[PDB]
Amino acid sequence: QSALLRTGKQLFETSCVSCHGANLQGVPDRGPSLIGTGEAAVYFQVSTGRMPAMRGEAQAPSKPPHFDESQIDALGAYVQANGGGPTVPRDDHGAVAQESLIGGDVARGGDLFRLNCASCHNFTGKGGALSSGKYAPDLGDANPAQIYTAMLTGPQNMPKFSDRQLTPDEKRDIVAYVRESAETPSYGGYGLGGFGPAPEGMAMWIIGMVAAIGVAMWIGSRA
Amino acid sequence: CSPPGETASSEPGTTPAIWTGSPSPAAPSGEDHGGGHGA
Amino acid sequence: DFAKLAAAQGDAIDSRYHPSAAVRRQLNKVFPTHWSFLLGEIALYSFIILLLTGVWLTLFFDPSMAHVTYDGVYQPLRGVQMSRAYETALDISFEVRGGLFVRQVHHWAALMFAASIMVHLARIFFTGAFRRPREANWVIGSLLLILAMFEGFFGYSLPDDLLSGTGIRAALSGITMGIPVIGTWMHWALFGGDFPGEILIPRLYALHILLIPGIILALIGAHLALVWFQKHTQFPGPGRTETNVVGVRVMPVFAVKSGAFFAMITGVLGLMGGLLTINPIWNLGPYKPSQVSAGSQPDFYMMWTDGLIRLWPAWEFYPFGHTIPQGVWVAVGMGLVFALLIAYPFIEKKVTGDDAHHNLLQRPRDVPVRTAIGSMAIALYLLLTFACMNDIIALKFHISLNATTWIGRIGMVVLPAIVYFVAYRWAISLQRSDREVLEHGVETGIIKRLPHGAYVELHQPLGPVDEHGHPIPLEYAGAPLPKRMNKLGSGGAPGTGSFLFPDPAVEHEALTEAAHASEHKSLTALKEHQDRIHG
Amino acid sequence: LVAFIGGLIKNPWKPVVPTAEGKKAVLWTSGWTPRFKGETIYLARATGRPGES
Ligand SMILES: CC(C)=CCC/C(C)=C/CC/C(C)=C\CC/C(C)=C/CC/C(C)=C/CC/C(C)=C/CC/C(C)=C\CC/C(C)=C/CC/C(C)=C/CC1=C(C)C(=O)c2ccccc2C1=O
Ligand SMILES: CCCCCCCCCCCCCCCC(=O)O[C@H](COC(=O)CCCCCCC[C@@H](C)CCCCCCCCC)COP(=O)(O)O[C@H]1[C@H](O)[C@H](O)[C@H](O)[C@@H](O)[C@@H]1O
Ligand SMILES: CCCCCCCCCCCCCCCC(=O)O[C@H](COC(=O)CCCCCCC[C@@H](C)CCCCCCCCC)COP(=O)(O)O[C@H]1[C@H](O)[C@H](O)[C@H](O)[C@@H](O)[C@@H]1O
Ligand SMILES: CCCCCCCCCCCCCCCC(=O)O[C@H](COC(=O)CCCCCCC[C@@H](C)CCCCCCCCC)COP(=O)(O)O[C@H]1[C@H](O)[C@H](O)[C@H](O)[C@@H](O)[C@@H]1O
Ligand code: HEM
Repeated sequence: QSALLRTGKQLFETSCVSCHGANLQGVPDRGPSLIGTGEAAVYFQVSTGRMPAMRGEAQAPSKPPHFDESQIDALGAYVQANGGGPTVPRDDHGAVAQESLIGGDVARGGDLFRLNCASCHNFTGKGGALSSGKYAPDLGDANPAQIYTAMLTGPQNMPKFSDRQLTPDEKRDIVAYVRESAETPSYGGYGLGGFGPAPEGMAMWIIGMVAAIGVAMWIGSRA
Repeated sequence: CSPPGETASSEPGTTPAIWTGSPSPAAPSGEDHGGGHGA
Repeated sequence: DFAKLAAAQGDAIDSRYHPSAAVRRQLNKVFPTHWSFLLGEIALYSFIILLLTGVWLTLFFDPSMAHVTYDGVYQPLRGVQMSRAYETALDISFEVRGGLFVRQVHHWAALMFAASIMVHLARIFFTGAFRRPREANWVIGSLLLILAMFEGFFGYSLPDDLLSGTGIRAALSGITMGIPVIGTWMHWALFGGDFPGEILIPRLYALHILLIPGIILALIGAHLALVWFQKHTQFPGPGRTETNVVGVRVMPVFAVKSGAFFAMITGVLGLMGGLLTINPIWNLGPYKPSQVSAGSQPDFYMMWTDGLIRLWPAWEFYPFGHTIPQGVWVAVGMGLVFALLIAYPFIEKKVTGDDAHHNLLQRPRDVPVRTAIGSMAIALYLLLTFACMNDIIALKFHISLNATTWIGRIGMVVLPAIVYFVAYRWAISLQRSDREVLEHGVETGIIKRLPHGAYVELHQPLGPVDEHGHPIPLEYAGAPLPKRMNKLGSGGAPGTGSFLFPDPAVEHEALTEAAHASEHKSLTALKEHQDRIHG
Repeated sequence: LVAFIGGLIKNPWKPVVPTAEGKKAVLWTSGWTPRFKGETIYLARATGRPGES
């Protein structure tokens, strides 16, 4: 719909053209180019909230979303009409598909998440550190369509795991893993983060060892 | 110390010529004759 | 038939053997009741847990590297190639009834073990429990710490979950190859092949059930024998001279509180083995050498090691056709610190001149440079650890990762100097804070002077007083002097009744008069013993 | 003592793996090395499928 493209243009003019130049270009050393990134890229970068941003820093972090689903389709179709690239997967309603993306396998998703990317984040999808200030974020507060469009067009410092690098079966399979690894409870106690031994150490000292020394000073006297 | 085998930018390489891969003398313990049958 | 049979079996035991001499020598042995003298017992009392869980973990764990598809119950690992160590560790986690709990309380007992060893080393360091008579006890305890650290590292690497498989790749195979002359040789002797050499995990299982815990049990046996026969040390106090141990005897009191403290250490380990996840190897993967985490951090008692890898600033050497890599340095460095941690009592026996048989402890404020060298070592450990979770610190506490490893890389050079300055002068000011509680009294609320306007703090003296506003100033004796009249007998008589309802007043009078007379009898007997020592 | 240790001491520089030059040791040899001459060593990904291709 052309009125939807116009709505995307009206939201485009009054949020970003200080850093995208209003011809969908890149304002040099203030905000990069934007054509070719596409509706999938704009869905992940505004549906998470990140790109209607406020400073150019180590990496632009997560935030509350600056537009809603009635307007992300407008903004992403506007950037795809000006440019053109990956598109967000949509179900039989025309809306953004978020539940039909969980694939039928998890163990293949476990091995593929673990090989291809869990170097950067974590095993269950907690965050991980990156080089100069930038960091991987947690995958717990991640809409499955945002996970698919996160790996589909890689925003900041992550490789864009393309439609041909990972097949959509594999990408549905990875988002089946992470929406049932950051959602399944920690089997057998409190989950001290997701990454193991450093929270287990710090919760050995102040929970276990401080209680042990407190028992040891209640039992023995002092002199 | 810095390792000795680094840091030499010549003209940045010819593009690698298409891999005309040689056949395999790992399989070669076998000679394909006319065939095997009864007759 | 309950006391008569006890007498009959006791006369039978005294008939067969002749034990009662060398039993009365045992259950009249006195251990002092200072609280810190229980700390090393935690390192004992969790270690027995490490057997009582660990034996249970031996008869379900199958070490191998034969690559099996899972085909079990855990759904995110099905049809995936895994070593059979990881497969039967998954079977300990999910098949057997109460299996995840026993392996978790086993890992938490390992953490309380290798942490209480460090707490107890802090005790016997800063209290000075390592000079002349007990320096071999320090040496075998230090070796026991080394074996604890290496054996726990063999422990959580024993399933090859890849969070610890990359720990074997970093520590046990990058540093082992990175040793100059005989490095590759001891690597290929330790593994029998490449890094996933098929006889690594069973060799760690062999070293980790018996071969290192046999040496650990032998050193704990000889260690508690050195603590037992050679008498325990004590802080100096009222009736505490150099050649006696005051405290409670073994049989009525110390056995009860020692067994109860074993039970409460087991209670803390059980509560935190149930309520807190540890090493979730199903969330982790099977070790495949092409996939990592982001954390990739070891267990905390060894986080000072590869944190020292994370902070040593990439200094490699290249001799004539060879290579010394970075990993030589920490292979020197772990060989450095241990050679300072084993051989410390001989070091300060050379430096100070302590050629005397010391049995009384020294309070850690009374020895400021040794407490300050110790706090250098404590804060250097805390730095090398707190820049080994470098990754997840820079993750959560939003810092540049390069910035926090530079913070560590400068911190290991300047923060021991800062903490040496603060520790030395803080020990001296803790001395001066309880060397003015003798020249003055103990501080309380303020009275004004009557005819003029003054404000005196109304000090309460500890020793004999003179005829005027100052007492006879006592001498120091290595004791913790009380700095609150609170901790003296002041206002310490609440209602004895209940938490809700009072007891009748004659019962309150009887209880507080009897408890006051018993405390008076305690200090009277201890004071007359102190006068019997000198008089 | 050498009967204890002699079962452990392997030579890392015994030529084990077949290579295009001949038999090289294991540290100078990944699986990226050619076995006889220029052979097609495909840079294949690992689609993490349980077993089939
Ligand atoms: C006592 C001292 C070590 C002197 C020894 C002599 C010295 C000269 C030998 C050379 C050592 C020097 C050269 C290098 C340092 C390397 C270091 C010592 C490695 C050896 C291992 C071992 C001996 C470490 C030291 C002992 C250890 C730090 C004592 C614990 C600290 C104190 C005194 C115990 C009470 C603390 C208890 C009440 C809990 C309080 C809570 C605080 C926040 C715990 C701090 C803390 C710790 C300590 C962690 O290990 C940790 C690990 C992972 C996550 C978090 C934490 C964490 O928060
Ligand atoms: C009594 C009867 C017996 C009942 C059993 C009791 C034992 C507890 C286990 C029972 C199941 C509960 C575990 C839940 C399952 C679980 O794992 O717990 C998560 C961890 O989350 C959090 O931290 C938030 C929790 C905050 C609560 C307070 C924190 C605990 C403190 C006290 C721990 C102390 C540690 C030492 C401090 C160090 C001192 C420093 C000076 C919380 O899950 P959730 O909040 O919903 O979502 C996750 C996202 O947190 C997560 O970022 C996301 O990534 C996903 O994981 C998502 O699932
Ligand atoms: C429990 C409380 C603990 C409190 C500790 C508080 C910490 C003290 C002060 C720390 C100051 C940190 C300033 C760091 C700010 C920063 O980011 O600088 C970076 C690197 O700086 C640095 O780390 C140097 C600073 C080092 C600090 C000195 C250490 C002091 C010791 C004493 C503190 C240790 C405390 C440890 C506590 C452990 C417990 C002990 C009991 C530059 O690298 P980077 O950002 O990655 O690269 C750049 C591109 O990003 C950028 O675009 C481009 O423009 C270029 O600039 C490029 O280079
Ligand atoms: C704990 C005490 C530590 C004392 C260490 C010093 C004592 C060394 C005594 C050993 C002397 C040599 C014993 C016989 C060995 C020999 O003949 O040496 C041949 C070629 O080496 C050589 O000349 C070089 C010999 C120089 C020794 C270098 C290694 C020294 C130390 C530092 C290595 C660490 C070992 C202990 C740590 C490991 C910890 C384990 C928990 C191997 O050619 P290879 O072709 O691989 O033959 C294989 C059969 O050996 C092999 O058993 C058989 O398994 C087959 O694999 C076969 O291939
Ligand atoms: C000396 C003190 C010991 C320490 C510090 C220690 C430490 C550890 C640690 C940290 C683990 C990993 C647990 C996990 O995360 O799953 C482990 C596993 C294991 N422990 Fe020990 N251990 C000790 C003694 C023992 C003993 C004496 C035995 C047996 C008699 C034993 C049997 C086992 C077995 C079979 C495993 C592997 C099974 C598994 O990890 O699931 N351990 N140990």
